[PDB]
Amino acid sequence: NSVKIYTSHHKPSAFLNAAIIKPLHVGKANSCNEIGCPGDDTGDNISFKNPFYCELTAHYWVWKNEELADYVGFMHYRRHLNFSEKQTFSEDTWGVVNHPCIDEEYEKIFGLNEETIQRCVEGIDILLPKKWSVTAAGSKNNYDHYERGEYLHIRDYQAAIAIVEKLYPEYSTAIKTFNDASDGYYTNMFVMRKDIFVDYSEWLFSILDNLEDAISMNNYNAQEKRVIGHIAERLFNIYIIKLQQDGELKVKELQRTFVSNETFNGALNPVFDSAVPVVISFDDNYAISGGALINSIIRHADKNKNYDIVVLENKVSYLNKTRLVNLTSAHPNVSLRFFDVNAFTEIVHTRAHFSASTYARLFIPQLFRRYDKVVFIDSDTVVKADLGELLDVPLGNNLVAAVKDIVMEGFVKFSAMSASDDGVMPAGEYLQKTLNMNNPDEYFQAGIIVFNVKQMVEENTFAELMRVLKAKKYWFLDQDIMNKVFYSRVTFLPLEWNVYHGNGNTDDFFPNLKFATYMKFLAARKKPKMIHYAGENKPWNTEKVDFYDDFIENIANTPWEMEIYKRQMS
Amino acid sequence: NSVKIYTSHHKPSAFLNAAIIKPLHVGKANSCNEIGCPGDDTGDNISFKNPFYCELTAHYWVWKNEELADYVGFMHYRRHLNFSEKQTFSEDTWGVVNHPCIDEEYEKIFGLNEETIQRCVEGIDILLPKKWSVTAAGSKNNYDHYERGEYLHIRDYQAAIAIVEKLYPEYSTAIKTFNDASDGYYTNMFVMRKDIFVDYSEWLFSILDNLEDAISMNNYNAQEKRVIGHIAERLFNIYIIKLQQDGELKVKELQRTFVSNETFNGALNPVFDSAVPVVISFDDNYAISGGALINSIIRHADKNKNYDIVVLENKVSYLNKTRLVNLTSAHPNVSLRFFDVNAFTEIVHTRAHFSASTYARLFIPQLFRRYDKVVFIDSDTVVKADLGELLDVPLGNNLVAAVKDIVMEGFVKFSAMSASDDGVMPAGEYLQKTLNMNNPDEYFQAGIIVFNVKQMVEENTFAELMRVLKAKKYWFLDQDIMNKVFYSRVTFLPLEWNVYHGNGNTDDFFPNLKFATYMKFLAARKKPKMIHYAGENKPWNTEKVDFYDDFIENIANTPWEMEIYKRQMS
Amino acid sequence: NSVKIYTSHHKPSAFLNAAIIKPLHVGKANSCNEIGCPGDDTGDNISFKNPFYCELTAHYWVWKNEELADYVGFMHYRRHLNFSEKQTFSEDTWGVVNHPCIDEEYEKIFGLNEETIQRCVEGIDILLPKKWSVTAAGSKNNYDHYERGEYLHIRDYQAAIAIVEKLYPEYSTAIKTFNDASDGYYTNMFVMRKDIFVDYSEWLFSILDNLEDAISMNNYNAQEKRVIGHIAERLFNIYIIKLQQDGELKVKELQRTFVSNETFNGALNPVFDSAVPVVISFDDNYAISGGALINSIIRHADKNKNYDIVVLENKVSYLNKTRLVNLTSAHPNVSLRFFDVNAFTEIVHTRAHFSASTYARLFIPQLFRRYDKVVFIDSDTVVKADLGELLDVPLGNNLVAAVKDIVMEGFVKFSAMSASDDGVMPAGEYLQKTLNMNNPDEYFQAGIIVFNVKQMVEENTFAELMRVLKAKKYWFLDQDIMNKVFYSRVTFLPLEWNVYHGNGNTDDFFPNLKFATYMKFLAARKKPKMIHYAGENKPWNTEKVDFYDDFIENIANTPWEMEIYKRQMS
Ligand SMILES: [Mg+2]
Ligand SMILES: [Mg+2]
Ligand SMILES: [Mg+2]
Ligand SMILES: [Mg+2]
Repeated sequence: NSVKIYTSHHKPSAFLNAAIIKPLHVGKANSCNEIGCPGDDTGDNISFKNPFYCELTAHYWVWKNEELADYVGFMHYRRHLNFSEKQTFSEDTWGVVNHPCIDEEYEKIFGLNEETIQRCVEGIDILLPKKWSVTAAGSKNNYDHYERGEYLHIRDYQAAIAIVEKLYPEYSTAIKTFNDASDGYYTNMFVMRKDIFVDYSEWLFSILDNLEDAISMNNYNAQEKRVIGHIAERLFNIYIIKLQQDGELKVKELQRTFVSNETFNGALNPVFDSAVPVVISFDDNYAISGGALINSIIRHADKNKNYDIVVLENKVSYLNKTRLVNLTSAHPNVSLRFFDVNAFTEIVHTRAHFSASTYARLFIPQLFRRYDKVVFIDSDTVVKADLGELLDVPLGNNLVAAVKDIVMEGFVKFSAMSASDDGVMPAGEYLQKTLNMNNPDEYFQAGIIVFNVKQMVEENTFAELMRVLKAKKYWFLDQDIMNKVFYSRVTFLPLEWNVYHGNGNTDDFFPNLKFATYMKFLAARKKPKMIHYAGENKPWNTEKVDFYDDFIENIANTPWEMEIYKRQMS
Repeated sequence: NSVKIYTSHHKPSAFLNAAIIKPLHVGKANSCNEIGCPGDDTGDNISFKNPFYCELTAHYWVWKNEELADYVGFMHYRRHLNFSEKQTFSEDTWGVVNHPCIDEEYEKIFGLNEETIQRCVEGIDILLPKKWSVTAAGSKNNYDHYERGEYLHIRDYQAAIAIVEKLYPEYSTAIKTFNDASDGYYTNMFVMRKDIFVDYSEWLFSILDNLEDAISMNNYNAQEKRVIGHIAERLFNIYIIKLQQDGELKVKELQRTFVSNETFNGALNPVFDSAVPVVISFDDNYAISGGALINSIIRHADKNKNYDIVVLENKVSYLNKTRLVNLTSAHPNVSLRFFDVNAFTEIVHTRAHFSASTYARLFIPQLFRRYDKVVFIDSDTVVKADLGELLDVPLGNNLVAAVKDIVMEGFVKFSAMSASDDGVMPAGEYLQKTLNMNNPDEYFQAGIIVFNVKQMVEENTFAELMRVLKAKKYWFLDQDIMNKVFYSRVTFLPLEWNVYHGNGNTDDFFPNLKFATYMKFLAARKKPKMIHYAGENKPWNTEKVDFYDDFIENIANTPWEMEIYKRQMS
Repeated sequence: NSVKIYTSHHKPSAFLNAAIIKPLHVGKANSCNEIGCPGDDTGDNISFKNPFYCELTAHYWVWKNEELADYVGFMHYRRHLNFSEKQTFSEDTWGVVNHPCIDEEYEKIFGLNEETIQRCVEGIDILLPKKWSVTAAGSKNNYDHYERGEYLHIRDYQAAIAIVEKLYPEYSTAIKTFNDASDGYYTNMFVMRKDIFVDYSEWLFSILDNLEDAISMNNYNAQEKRVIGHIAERLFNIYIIKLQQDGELKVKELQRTFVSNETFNGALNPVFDSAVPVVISFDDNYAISGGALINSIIRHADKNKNYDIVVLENKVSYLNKTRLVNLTSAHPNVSLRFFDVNAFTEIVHTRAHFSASTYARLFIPQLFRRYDKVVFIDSDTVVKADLGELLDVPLGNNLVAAVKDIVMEGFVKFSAMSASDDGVMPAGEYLQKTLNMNNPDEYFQAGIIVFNVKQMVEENTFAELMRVLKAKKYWFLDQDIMNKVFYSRVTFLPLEWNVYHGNGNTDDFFPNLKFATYMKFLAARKKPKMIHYAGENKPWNTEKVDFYDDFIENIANTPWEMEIYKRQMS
């Protein structure tokens, strides 16, 4: 006895833990993002039709590409079926059983595990939710319910009915029965036997193929455009009624569940067996900076290495996401994927308000927990060397590798006033008291960090990062949080890997540091391995900036090239 | 007995049918165009001096590079010699025999064939036109005729006379005879014996070489600049008179002909043994679009294939033609040639007025009749794939391969009013009645067409295209003409080969088509093989356009790159 | 007995002739220029610290990288030590012996040769200048002299004293002796024994290493920034006093010299064993033109050849010099070096005023006297071919190879009025009388010249060029000087190697030349090997210029690309 049930996701959303539930990113052919599960857009598929077919694209993809278990099923991502013996849970106005979020109790009480689902499907042909009555909604019957639909047009359903009549004359009585009935299964959520699934699939999609030739939309909006999926809900009933009229059919109606709070529990998988994982975070307004950075990474990439680039994007435009991927198209050793950074607000929480993008670095050990090591780099940078050699630096059981922050070194030396929830104090005292660093001199800059993810997973560093995030607001936000949590667990990278470009004036601050540090800064400027445009004067704005040619070099011959001229003509 | 006579052409112009007449494109080194015959600019040549030497560049090229027949001759492209027995044809005020155009009767009555020319040259040393008298023009003698010339300066002829005297003292009496005579052969049109041709060539060009050192032009205009050719007309007489004074010389004076109506009957020959012939048509204002297209063709070209690109140009600037060829300079497998599209107005005519560029596609089976198959593509496109795979599509005896026009599909479905000489009617009725298409749904788009030229040659499809062009004016011009003539002889290419970019709004028209067609349009947009910027909003104008990066990608790093910025700053 | 003494140079400056004196370009890591000697920036070095360590960078470099002779010494570039027996030369207010310039008498009287220096160091441990008294300057002792220093801060010297005390407790009495003394060796100029040099080096730089950690500058200016070098002058005395207190030490105090007139006598050495030496000259305002030229040279370079490019720069910006070198970074067969052209004013002089850049070509046989042949090219050019084939042209004992000047050919033919110190006369008479050219037609253009340097060295052509430069001012400056001196010693290059772009109007002047010359000009324009943008309308200014695309082609995808748009938007 084998069961495989598929859940349809369109954004980062919690996954069920049972191995028999397979999540699918439906409509992935139209998405530039990853959500942590395979898409419906591999092999023989109709993923691009998801705006119109809805979850039928998952149905189609499983039908054409999956090795079918003895039972094949489909559920929504926040709406599932109750497979447990207790079918007496409190239901509401719509007949659904509500549960706050997807947790271990949710999967236990609703029987969302292999053992409970297997006993529920024992000698049953089809499992599905309870019928819903159209007479309460004011409709006379199921046919009239389609016609009165706010976003429905009966001519589309009439066209589908004629096709069933022509292609399958033996269904005419089943069509009449459903259309004149006052109830039915208004759902695409079911579990049915392998042989019934194949027969229904061949039957349903033969009708839908002809339906595409028989109807034409008339300025349909997003809801009306789902006409195909809406029609398939009626065909589902016509098909079942025909099976019941022919002979036996054992149907088990189950309760429906609803999850009121969306969460995210997934993770990104590596795309190569061995690669240099590079993590960048920016919104649409910094997409130009991210393009130059990614182009700089490609230009200094080792031909014999692979590069797994993941952008934690905050509403980057579809155009910019397309342009960014197009930078990697000619390079099979360079992958670029996008993840909605805003999923981090609902992973383990601080119920105060905070920006997922502002604190994105804190979530690297969780999202990338399947990686051994990962290199984060600020988006306002360009590299002058292979980022892969950062992966070769021996880390031991240190949590991170990073560059010592010489700007903070100046803040401590010159008694710059800090600002946080603990008041206002010199930066040196702030580092010792608030950040609990016995040596404030070990403060590292967060513009480039090699995460020892494997060690963070063993120590559950992520839970500590969240705890520190909850406790108070810090002067330099996640940079302060990571300096506190990673203290005495930091490998120090040479200054060549994080060279400040100096803003408009580089001679005002750095020459007044410790002489040895100033010498290290002067030597690093002469052969940088990464240039950090940290500050107010960005190269995509003024041109009158140190290392400005290094930025232009990587933005020339990209779609952002002509943007820089207008964006610079103040 | 062998005869080879060469005709000098500088633009598309009719060729004589006899195999012994060899057409030459004189001054081809200064031209960017092909006219359908070899140039005077291969091997040892002086083609660039054609503005000054005139037809002497053809003389020089034959002298240095051709295997000389027993008789070598030269004629103009619309002025020839009468080799027939009848030398009594009606002549006019200037002593020329006029004939409307070059046809089969013209070549028959004036003996322009191998048999008649061979009997005319039997025991003759030199054949040439009748002498012309300078006394009727008001001149005292041949010397005075040069001095009184409107665009002549006697100091140039005096310089040439001194050179003949110094280099060839034995010519002094022949110089005096001609200069004091009142008549002579004012022509460069002759047929002479192989040995006389070589001797005259060595003699004439030895003088002209020294003449270049002895004269200097003084702000000469185009007519004055022909001083070398004008002087050679006098030297021709001095040379002949010397031969007659030394001993025997048998001269046969023939009548001159003139062709009052210029036509074109040539064809372009393949430049590779096997290649992908690509035909594009545009004027100078669309040269930027053509550059992006040609660059896109190069960028997606197969290294193991050859590409024979021919641009039917309508007064494209010399600068733009140079820039376009320079796109192919680094690619020995890509050829680019230009042909004046305006020659199509005088090929088989509709004596109404029409634009050669507007109807250029109709003339492809005639100009390219020596090709088996040819791919036409609109100039407002860019390709995303190798155009060579269009040549691999099985055509059978179909006349063309093209993409079904989904815009016309919408016009028929939505009863768009047509406009032609047959009035105003719905597009569906217009397609059935005016275009005689039993199924209006097979209407194909003309933005990319694989011509089965070999089949069109066998069926003489070109004559039918011209007949249909004469009959009436059509709603979509040559697209309608080709849909009518090619009906039921069309292989349908997948929509990926002609993807509309959608202008500024792509959601207004296409979603209201047949649902199956809209799905095909959505799938084709996701991986286009050719992008068609058909419509009002062109990417070289607004930037705010779908597939705009695909156009910029191919115009970047070309001489038109900075043009796009000023042309877009409205 | 072995002696090696090093002199510190920071700009083009005269070198001592004795083989035992080794010149060093100190701080070369911060310079983009060559001055004719090795730098302090190879191997283990601190060259970038030269703004702070001063000549200690030469000391450090010799210590870490040189095979030390029995005696190691250091002198300034215009201040040396008197090694001769006579130590009684007239000294001035500061105790230095002045000499006008570095000549053979200077090296003789002050014993700056191997023989005199060897006898001076016979049984001596350390040689150095006379002590200087701080009491005359108003100081109480050597400690107080540091504190009262205008650009000195005693806290820095106090920090160095504490380090000597901690690291070397045995020096406390030597520290007290020097600090309380009223005199000492305020110098970094010395010669000492090999073993004393190593011990002092390990001692001095161990202190300076710790000093970098113990001090921090406070908005120091250029003079204050030399704190390290200033402190080392005191440590030098502390170290010597300790050696004298421990036991024996034989010290020989020598007189100091000063050279009041700076000269230059060096030469550039080849960087490859075999290469194409290319010499260009421009200031910062023509750096854009030089970038396009150098890029054109790279684009047409033979992969199997090396290219030794030297720019005689006249205050080209640091940014532009960096951008120019960056053009060669991806090309290991192309070297780019810079030399300050202004050193030519002090090589052999005309004590009138003249511009080193205006007459830079005249100095090629002197600066490049170690090359066999050298190709000069104007900066307002782009090449269309490998410059290396100019080196293959047989020169014999001719002094130069160049292109005949057809513009001067027109000036002579049209009696253009010359202008020089000899008055105003037709150009033909000027060429014969002032330039002493029996045939004015052999006048060559100076925009591209192959110098036969080896022949010029044998004939001392440079001395003649200088003599002619002194005598009078010429119409076309160094072009006239070189035409006079190189007359009848010129190999004539084909016109394809120096094609005028024609300014805005090319049809006004050239068609009126000798006809043969005009034909040569028309043929050269059709396939140029070098395009000369000589004149008023430069391609980086107007766009409306012949061969404009040839210039843009080489400036596109460089940092000057966006400069051209603003510089052209008038
Ligand atoms: Mg940053
Ligand atoms: Mg570019
Ligand atoms: Mg078009
Ligand atoms: Mg010049």
